[PDB]
Amino acid sequence: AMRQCAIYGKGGIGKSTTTQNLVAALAEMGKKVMIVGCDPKADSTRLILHSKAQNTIMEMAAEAGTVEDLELEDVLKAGYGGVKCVESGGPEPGVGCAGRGVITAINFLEEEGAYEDDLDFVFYDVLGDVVCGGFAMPIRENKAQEIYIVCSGEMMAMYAANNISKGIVKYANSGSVRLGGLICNSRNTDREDELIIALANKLGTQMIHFVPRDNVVQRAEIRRMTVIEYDPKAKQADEYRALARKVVDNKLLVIPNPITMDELEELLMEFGIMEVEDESIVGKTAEEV
Amino acid sequence: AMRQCAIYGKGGIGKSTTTQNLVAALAEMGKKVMIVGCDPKADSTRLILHSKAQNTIMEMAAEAGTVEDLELEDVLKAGYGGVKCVESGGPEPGVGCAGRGVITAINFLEEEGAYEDDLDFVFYDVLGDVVCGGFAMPIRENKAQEIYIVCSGEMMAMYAANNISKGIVKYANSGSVRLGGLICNSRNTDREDELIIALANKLGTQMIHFVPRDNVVQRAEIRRMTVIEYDPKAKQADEYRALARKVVDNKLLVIPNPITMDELEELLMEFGIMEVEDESIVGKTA
Ligand code: SF4
Repeated sequence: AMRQCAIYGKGGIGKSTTTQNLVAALAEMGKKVMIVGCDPKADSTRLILHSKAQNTIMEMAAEAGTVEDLELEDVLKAGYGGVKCVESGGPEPGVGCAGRGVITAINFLEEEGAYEDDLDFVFYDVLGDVVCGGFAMPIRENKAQEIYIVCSGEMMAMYAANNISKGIVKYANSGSVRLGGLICNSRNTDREDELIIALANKLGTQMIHFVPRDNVVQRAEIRRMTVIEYDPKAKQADEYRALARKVVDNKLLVIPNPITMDELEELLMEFGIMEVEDESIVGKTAEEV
Repeated sequence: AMRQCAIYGKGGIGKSTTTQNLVAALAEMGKKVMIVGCDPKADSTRLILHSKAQNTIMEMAAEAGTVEDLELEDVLKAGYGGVKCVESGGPEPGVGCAGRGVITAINFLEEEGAYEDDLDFVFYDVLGDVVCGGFAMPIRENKAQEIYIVCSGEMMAMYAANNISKGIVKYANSGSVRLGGLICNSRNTDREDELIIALANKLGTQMIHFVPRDNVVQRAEIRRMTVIEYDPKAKQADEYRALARKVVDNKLLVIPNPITMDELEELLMEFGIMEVEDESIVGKTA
């Protein structure tokens, strides 16, 4: 039926551009999609709308002052490929939980049954810098069944992926939340792909795709658009089509096996990212040794 | 008497390293300091203690049933310069507020009288990727009055400073929590110091110090130590000493003026970070 997915990832590594280019490729495939951005900043839909920034629910839930009031023309703007783009926004720093913007928006959308109105895929675009009750909501309430984690060969990105996995673990029984795989957004780090493949193996999942750096992304980004609509004949455009088809045809939805800090640091060390500590010189000043 | 401070800032920009290096310089300087780490990850004290990972109040609380049994000598360890250290810890990922461990830590350190046993400064090392719940707690409950924000010449690091600054405004009349300045953790970017001086001035504050990048930092860190303890003669040791002195003499404690995204983007464009929006080029790439 309609598939509900979520792309989780640490911020600062192009996750949203990947989510958006991913959904664009899906749209070109003739798939009906909707993006629910769950990022406070709200950049999960600009590339699809060619906008500077989309209006969030929170912002215009402070205009009419009451949670439910905004047919979808002011709140749910459809853009490229028929992809419906929505933004949750977040509350003011210090005003209740920041996941209030998320928890709000779904109910509101389930109230307009936007989920039932001709849809094949829904992708919540969520940040994983903090995996707390607020941001794990889509998972917790069983709102997102297929999770895909965007990460890079870096400590925090991999730490964030492990924590998202822990949160998937926690709810794998109460509902049907499952990890579809890891998406590595290359940051031009050596053995990055092999590091993520390794992490995929350890977590007991798969690195469903390696997204390369290709300046046509930054190029199309400036255009406030995806690499797909920009130049569908770009070599990078094919990487999204590939990822997209693996997502569509993904049978592998697992319950992850998180690793310990040692295992992670272990991984990071054998791939040349983290320095191996020399036990002897620990706590010795530069003059002593 | 004791000054309760907190270093706020987004993750991944070298904040905990800057905090421990500043605290070591303070201790080298003769000051009696306590660091209360508040990052669920718990990495705010290892350089002071030359440790693998300090056991967090949360990990322990989960052991002897609850936080009532916990002993203070098991929670608070002292290291270089006599600096005392504690790690709040945090709940398991996805279960409740990620930053709640602070409430548990503060309440315990309170009952145990930790704050009256010879302390000149307390520094909560708090994350600021989001400013809500347990993260905003030291501000909300008036637990730290002097806030210093670590940031760099990057969009997200700047955005977090602004939201943290927003959090301070919100609790203005709530207590005496004020912003004491921005600390720039250089990322070896062009005109980075200028960029932060620009934002601090826009905020109604000061860039209290620009921390340069320097390999001596990693050389000290690989040994689980601060630059002050590892190489006191280093140029970088003086930088942390300068910061320490200015923080100690700081008198500028204000209620910040949160800028807008457009202003943010203005500083970034203006300083060689973001590019000016071309326009014929938008909407219909080719
Ligand atoms: S649960 Fe998360 S979103 Fe909510 S207040 Fe806590 S840290 Fe913030």
